Amino acid sequence: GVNEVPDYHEDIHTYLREMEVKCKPKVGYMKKQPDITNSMRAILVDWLVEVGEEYKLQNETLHLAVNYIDRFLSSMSVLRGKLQLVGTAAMLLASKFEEIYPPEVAEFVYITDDTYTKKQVLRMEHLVLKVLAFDLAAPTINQFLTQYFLHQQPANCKVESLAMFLGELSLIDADPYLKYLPSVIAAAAFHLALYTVTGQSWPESLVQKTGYTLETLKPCLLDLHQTYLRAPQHAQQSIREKYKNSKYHGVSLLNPPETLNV
Amino acid sequence: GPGSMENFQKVEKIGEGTYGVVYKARNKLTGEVVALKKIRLDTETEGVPSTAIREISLLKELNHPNIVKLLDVIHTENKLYLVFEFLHQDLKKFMDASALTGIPLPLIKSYLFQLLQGLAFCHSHRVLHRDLKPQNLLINTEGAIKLADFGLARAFGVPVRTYTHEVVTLWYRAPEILLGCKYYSTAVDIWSLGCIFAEMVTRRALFPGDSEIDQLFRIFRTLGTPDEVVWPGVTSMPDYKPSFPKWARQDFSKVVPPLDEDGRSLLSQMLHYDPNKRISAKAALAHPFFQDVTKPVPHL
Ligand SMILES: COc1cc(Br)ccc1CC(=O)O
Ligand SMILES: COc1cc(Br)ccc1CC(=O)O
Ligand SMILES: COc1cc(Br)ccc1CC(=O)O
Ligand SMILES: COc1cc(Br)ccc1CC(=O)O
Ligand SMILES: COc1cc(Br)ccc1CC(=O)O
Ligand SMILES: COc1cc(Br)ccc1CC(=O)O
Repeated sequence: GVNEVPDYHEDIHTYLREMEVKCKPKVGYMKKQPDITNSMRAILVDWLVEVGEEYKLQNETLHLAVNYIDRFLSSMSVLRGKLQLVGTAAMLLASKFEEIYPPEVAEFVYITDDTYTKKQVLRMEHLVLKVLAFDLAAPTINQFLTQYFLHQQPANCKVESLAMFLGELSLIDADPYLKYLPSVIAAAAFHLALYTVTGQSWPESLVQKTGYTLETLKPCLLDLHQTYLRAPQHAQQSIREKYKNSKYHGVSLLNPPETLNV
Repeated sequence: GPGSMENFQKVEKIGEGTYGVVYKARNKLTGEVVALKKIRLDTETEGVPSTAIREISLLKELNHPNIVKLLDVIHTENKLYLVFEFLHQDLKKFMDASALTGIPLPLIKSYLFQLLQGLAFCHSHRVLHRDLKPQNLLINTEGAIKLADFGLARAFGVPVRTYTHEVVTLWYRAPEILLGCKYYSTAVDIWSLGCIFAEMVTRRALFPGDSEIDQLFRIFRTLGTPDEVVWPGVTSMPDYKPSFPKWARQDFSKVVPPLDEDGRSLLSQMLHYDPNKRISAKAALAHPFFQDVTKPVPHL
């Protein structure tokens, strides 16, 4: 019914496909960043995962923030001592965009262990707004995922949570996910989740909507499968800890499949 | 932001929201007449307001002849300036200037057709307006009407998640919001446009409640108190009460007497209780009511 906007879902999907390309970060920004690394960004994003669970933020908010950070770092060189200030202003802006009840600025200053002042956060907020030119309505993995979920027959909450979990893992590692569009990571996450839980595959109905086949998804699928296998060992663990919660059907406890047959 | 305040000449105040004032201004170099919205910053000491972040982000992406145009944004540390295209009046002031004249049917039909165009464009770009009312609809001398005041708008996902409950001016608020439904969708903007449609014909608000329960009661007394048959799930809704008086649906020709059969058909479908059965802006564009539609200039 109307909550799935039958008369607009196609128009919206098409429009998001266009926008994700305009909201895409530069795949090779870390090499041009003298003083920060993929590893530091991993720490930042993992932290943001924890900030979101402490303030009970939407996942969409987390994804937006990451988008803002990646786009910011695509044009703005940042010292490692300031990476957290960027991330905090990002999370503030995403919250104001997406949350019914955003945390106050004070709450954002608090989560930084007084590393930064309120004045610094608000000034960075302005800076990030300038750099993004107020272009904040960015498509996320989640926005694609929730549409793909409508093609399950029947709906499975384990599939849905597991797909969300995998999509979130991908936020952590610029290499290799900065090279893939949200719509494609969502597609890979959805197939991997579906395959893991029910043994089924990316459905023809989603081939009809996306134009994506297992063939076009294969590169991202191979990456995401490795990420899933190696996730217990990864230096960053906040997403796994989060996805133990029954809110998310404890999906981080599911075993990855050993092979994909793809 | 090719904008810079120096090139604007103030003309007169034209409006004030919570987050500032609007002035008619004139671009000294091009001649263009604009509306400048000043957003005051840190007046809450919380940075750039969420309303402004949403209005700018969404209005930058929404380029439609029936959606107000954000021409530029001036970003100063202490002040944010939004540069809009200027329109001479809102629909509330025109309906009030049209007191004892009425609005001619071709003009009502033109305005409703354009409103639905602008709204469909919003919904196709995953934007809910969530404050359609005559005050927020701008008209020009060429016969255009445009959705304005995106201060409560929101980018939605598919399917929708739970969003803010305190949405839509009361007289224009859909029953599903009044009943505290977990989810609401594009249908809430159509409800608003339905109320507006009726109001263009009569020049009086269709459901002028003075409280949430009075708003519902007035709706129920016009359209009948909804049951499981007309609206499955209604009796389970958070703020549904079994004790609700059960009013009969009055024949729809009595709700807006001067309206013709096509108009009544269209109106009925905009004010359908069940949000799933309520017509979409996209489908409404094809309704027979509009068969003979044109775009005349306003009569005043
Ligand atoms: C490396 O420094 C940090 C990085 C992050 Br992310 C969080 C916290 C700290 C320590 C601090 O901010 O006191
Ligand atoms: C605050 O800066 C902007 C805001 C808007 Br809206 C558009 C463009 C800019 C500068 C830029 O394009 O970098
Ligand atoms: C593969 O082509 C499309 C499929 C859909 Br659905 C939307 C947009 C495009 C153009 C593109 O994203 O390349
Ligand atoms: C509200 O005032 C203005 C409006 C515009 Br447009 C430009 C400059 C001013 C300053 C003043 O003369 O007060
Ligand atoms: C209340 O003042 C203004 C309102 C608008 Br709209 C534009 C410019 C001004 C001058 C100022 O920034 O004071
Ligand atoms: C009173 O506000 C306006 C008046 C005119 Br004319 C154009 C734009 C606006 C801003 C808005 O639509 O929010």
